[PDB]
Amino acid sequence: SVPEAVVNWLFKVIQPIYNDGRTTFHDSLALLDNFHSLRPRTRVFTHSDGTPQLLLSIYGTISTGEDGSSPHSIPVIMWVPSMYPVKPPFISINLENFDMNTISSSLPIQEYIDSNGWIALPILHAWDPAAMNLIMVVQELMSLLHEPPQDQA
Ligand SMILES: [Cl-]
Ligand SMILES: [Zn+2]
Ligand SMILES: [Zn+2]
Ligand SMILES: [Zn+2]
Ligand SMILES: [Zn+2]
Ligand SMILES: [Zn+2]
Ligand SMILES: [Zn+2]
Ligand SMILES: [Zn+2]
Ligand SMILES: [Zn+2]
Ligand SMILES: [Zn+2]
Repeated sequence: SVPEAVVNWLFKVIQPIYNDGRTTFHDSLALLDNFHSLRPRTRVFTHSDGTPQLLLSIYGTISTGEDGSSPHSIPVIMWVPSMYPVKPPFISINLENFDMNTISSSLPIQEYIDSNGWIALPILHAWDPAAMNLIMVVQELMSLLHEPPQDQA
């Protein structure tokens, strides 16, 4: 389980920041419970126009579906916007820790990444606030570390 001290800190830090604190709290905790390789922190986000904003961020690694001598995970940083779930999370690669020399360019990461390190996902282009959550975003991210199955005829 998520440690008690972290649960209570999460509730406290969310209240003053989030338009929908109940949803942000629940969904953040569900993400942490389902992905033990992720953990929370608060950080000042710098918006494009310069505006700073204190936000909850969830960071760690997600699975490549490989192990042994193969790369096992990719480091990521998610930011939960203050209007969540009306606005979806921002997702980035942790660039400083990205294993450029081992992770295969065969992973379609380059398809989805911008020059600033942000990841676009199809779920973000079909975002449905009432019916989606943070877990779904991470599950999709995991699926997009792989090229689709092809027509084999
Ligand atoms: Cl790889
Ligand atoms: Zn408690
Ligand atoms: Zn809500
Ligand atoms: Zn729940
Ligand atoms: Zn749980
Ligand atoms: Zn294996
Ligand atoms: Zn690989
Ligand atoms: Zn591709
Ligand atoms: Zn694959
Ligand atoms: Zn065909």
